[PDB]
Amino acid sequence: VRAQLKFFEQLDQIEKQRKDEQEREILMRAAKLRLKQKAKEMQQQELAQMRQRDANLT
Amino acid sequence: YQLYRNTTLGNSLQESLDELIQSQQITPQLALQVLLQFDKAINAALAQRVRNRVNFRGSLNTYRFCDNVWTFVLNDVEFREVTELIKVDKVKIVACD
Amino acid sequence: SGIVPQLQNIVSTVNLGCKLDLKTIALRARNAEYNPKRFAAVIMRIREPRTTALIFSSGKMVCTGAKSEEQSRLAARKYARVVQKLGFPAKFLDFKIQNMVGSCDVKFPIRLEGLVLTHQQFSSYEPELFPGLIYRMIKPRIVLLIFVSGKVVLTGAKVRAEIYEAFENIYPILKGFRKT
Repeated sequence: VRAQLKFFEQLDQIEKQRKDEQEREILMRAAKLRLKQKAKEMQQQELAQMRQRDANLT
Repeated sequence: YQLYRNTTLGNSLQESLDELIQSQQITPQLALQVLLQFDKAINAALAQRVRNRVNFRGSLNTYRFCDNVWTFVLNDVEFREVTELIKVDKVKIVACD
Repeated sequence: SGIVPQLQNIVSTVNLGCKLDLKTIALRARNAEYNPKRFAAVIMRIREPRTTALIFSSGKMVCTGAKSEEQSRLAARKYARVVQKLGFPAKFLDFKIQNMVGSCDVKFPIRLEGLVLTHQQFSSYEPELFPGLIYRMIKPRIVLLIFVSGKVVLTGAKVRAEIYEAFENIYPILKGFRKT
């Protein structure tokens, strides 16, 4: 029951991973109003680079 | 930042968590959550509470800058906090942006 | 004249002959700076002779701050030894001095405006932008900074003889343009 609920949570986690992959696919199709979207993508890339530098530091 | 994990408070907390892991009373994931909450709490406490000023003077032995992190090693240093001198033979400084 | 230009800066290059991992050099060696998002090199400094090197991943290296050729070669040899001790098979190939800067004093004030008016094909002088006159000498190809106080700066040489020849060339013109 809670094992079935945990299998349901694993199915919902697969659906949430598919939803996050669909969001990333929409972001990649945006990478594939225009200036503002490009600036937001550049800011996200800079934040990812800063996170990678912090992770390499630790 | 996990930066203050290597302090007296932070390493004492890590040693207590490692003891509780060794006796199987907690999981390592739980200790990781405690370390994350400690990081948030020590960042908030250093940001809001303390408002005092220190100066220091000494001789630089070595420096390093990598992954946007400075790492210094100073010798024969005098840290000045208002009500008095603090002398130290060698000190290591780790600084994140 | 009895004025000898004293060397103040020498910039040289050398090839270590091997590809270099700059992150390993930045993490393991002392007195190093590395910020690839801003500048793609390891910036290393040593105290004897007090010099600064720029180390690239390809293996070519630039040494600055030395005041003589032997100090520059010794400094570059020491940086090559630092790179060598970290596990890399560094060599010492094609060392060459690329730039020389010296300075001296003629001990009199100089009419800079008359100098730029009479030497318009060699000089340029804009007081509001930079208070000194820039003189591009052709033989030898040396760029000089001539100031109103009398301090003279010489840059661009490949050998010491070009600095000495450039100051011996420019000294009688400066005597002809003294302030009295």
